[PDB]
Amino acid sequence: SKGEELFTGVVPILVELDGDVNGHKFSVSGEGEGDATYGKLTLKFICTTGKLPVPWPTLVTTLVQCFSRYPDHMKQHDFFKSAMPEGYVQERTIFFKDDGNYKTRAEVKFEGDTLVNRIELKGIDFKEDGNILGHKLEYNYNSHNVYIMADKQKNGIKVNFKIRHNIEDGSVQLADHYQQNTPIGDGPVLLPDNHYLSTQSALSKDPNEKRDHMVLLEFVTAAGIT
Amino acid sequence: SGSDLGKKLLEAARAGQDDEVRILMANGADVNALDRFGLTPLHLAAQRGHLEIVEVLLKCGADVNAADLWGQTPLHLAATAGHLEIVEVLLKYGADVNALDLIGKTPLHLTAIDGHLEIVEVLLKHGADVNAQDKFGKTAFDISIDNGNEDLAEILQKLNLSDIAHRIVAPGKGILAADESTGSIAKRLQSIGTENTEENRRFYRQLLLTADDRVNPCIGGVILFHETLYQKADDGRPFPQVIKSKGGVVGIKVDKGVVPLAGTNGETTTQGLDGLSERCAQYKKDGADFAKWRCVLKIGEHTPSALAIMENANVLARYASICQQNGIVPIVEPEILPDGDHDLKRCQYVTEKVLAAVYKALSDHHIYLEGTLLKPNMVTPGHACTQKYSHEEIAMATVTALRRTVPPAVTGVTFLSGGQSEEEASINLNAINKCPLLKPWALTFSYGRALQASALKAWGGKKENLKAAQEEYVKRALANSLACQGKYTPSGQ
Repeated sequence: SKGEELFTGVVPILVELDGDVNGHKFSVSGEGEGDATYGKLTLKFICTTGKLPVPWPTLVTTLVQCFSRYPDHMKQHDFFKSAMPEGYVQERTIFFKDDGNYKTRAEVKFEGDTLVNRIELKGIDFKEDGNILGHKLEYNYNSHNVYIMADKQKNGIKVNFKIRHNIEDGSVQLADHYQQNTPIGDGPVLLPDNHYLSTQSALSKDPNEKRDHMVLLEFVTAAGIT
Repeated sequence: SGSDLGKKLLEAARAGQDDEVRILMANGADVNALDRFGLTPLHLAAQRGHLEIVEVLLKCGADVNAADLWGQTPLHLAATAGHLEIVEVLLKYGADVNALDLIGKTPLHLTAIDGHLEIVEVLLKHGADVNAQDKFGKTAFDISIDNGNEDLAEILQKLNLSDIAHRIVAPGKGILAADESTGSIAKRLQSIGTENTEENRRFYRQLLLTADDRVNPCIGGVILFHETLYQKADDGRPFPQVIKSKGGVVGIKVDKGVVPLAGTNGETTTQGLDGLSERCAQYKKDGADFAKWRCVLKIGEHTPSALAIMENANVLARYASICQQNGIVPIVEPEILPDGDHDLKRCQYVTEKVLAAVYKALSDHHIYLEGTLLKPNMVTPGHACTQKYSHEEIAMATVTALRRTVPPAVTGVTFLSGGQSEEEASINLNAINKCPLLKPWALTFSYGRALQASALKAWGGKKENLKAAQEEYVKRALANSLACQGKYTPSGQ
């Protein structure tokens, strides 16, 4: 593809998040770098508000997800690098068991040389003593599989994947995701088949910072056709 | 112009301005600049690929093991984009080879995921961790297979499977054979005065393992059973977690019974071919690095002929084609039962015919000879023979019969007891190492009866005789450890 040649080297990534749940206004502004040749993600999320009500491990698979390492025999089944540098509207609606639901809307596009993306996180109807809001989960994120399907109705890709989170009691929490990527431009857009990738994230802290943050280190590596 | 010396230094090291780094370092700028991310200029000088910039920062006082917020040392970025001349410079000033980031992956794993060829051989020369794990439990072998590498999925495994053999047949250690199944331990535990229960079979194996600490450098490998690995000790620690903690390798018996042939005269085979690909993926995670493939061979009027040799030539090669793709070291044991009556001129003739077809099929099924072990039987006459021989004539024909078929690529060659006496098996072993012949391989002991004969008669079947049964095992462990080196003098034994 013509858009895959623009991801050669180090490209700066700008994270611009602004959500509002239960009347609590919060904004997350982070920055870092990326690599699409070998699949390396290096970001540093900085909470500009302070005390974030929603947990951190539940907001990992949000932005980026475009610097993946695709094999030599899977270059024709790409969608994140096909709408470049036009961009695509990434809309998701994360569900849960018996709690609430999320509603994000990302616009992964370039403005010259730095990847700028804005997400308007919405969603109401939550609890005050469950996993969300109340600090009950731990600070760890294991590996998960992301299955990518296909769609030929509204010209897009319907990504469906189910992950899980940990706590401090012994239960198992299951979540549902319904990602719908819609391109912006009307140029050459490829149509991938069905394949799954990998996710090797890593969360830590930083003694040289007083405010809340999240040191994320994710390693994305593609596999094959399921 | 001269303000912010740390911000302007990272800009020249990122793009590759060689005419701007020397000017900043000649005035009075900090070589270890720490901005909002704590990224030292050494990372940008090795990630993009500029060897000239690295040679200047190292001659001033830059930290080679400077960890940032993600714990990524500059050694990781030096071997990421695909550069060889940069990694060879950082390894000369004393760098952290076992660097661990947030997950805990050594720089050796990054050379296999990307696609490095000559860079992998550089990290294995100074000394890197072979069995390096992390939070996910993946080493440098279960990752390169899913990627699709040819010079990394077959060459890197040749070093991991061969390094374990050096800690088994080492001059001083040995192999403890103890894989008595349910159809073999009941015979020895019948004429003594005991029975065959689950408690008797479990307590008997704990006496030879959990004992005195003077048997650690003398025992390198312990052969167990599939049921033994699923049992724990009385202290609270599993069996594999005790052998590897003192300096030993845990084994497991994988071969089953025997199957008689058709139209022969007592020729049998070894069962254990089906389901091999499903058992190697589980025994490796438990702590088993080898096994024990025992066969049944006898010498009669016409056995073996032109059928038992060809049949066993393919079974011994097919087993080594699956265990090497997981992490199990195959051990070929061409045991020949000295049945009937024969002299040294006849027993040696049969040995040269069976061993000639062993390594013949190994060169076809792609078998790494420098990472396998062989357990051949001694050249001893039959029990019905009337002509006696000394200890020097037996060891003379034993070494000669092995140098004709066994290639020098074998790490170590072991032996068996031959069903003889306990003391006789230790005297004939010392005469083999004292033979005036150049032996390229190593020799050690690997008995399966003489190493535990004294610990069975004096044990009885009670609980107060635990200190009396472990005392006889110390004398047998030190006697066999000296016969493999050439300094064994039989005093009062």
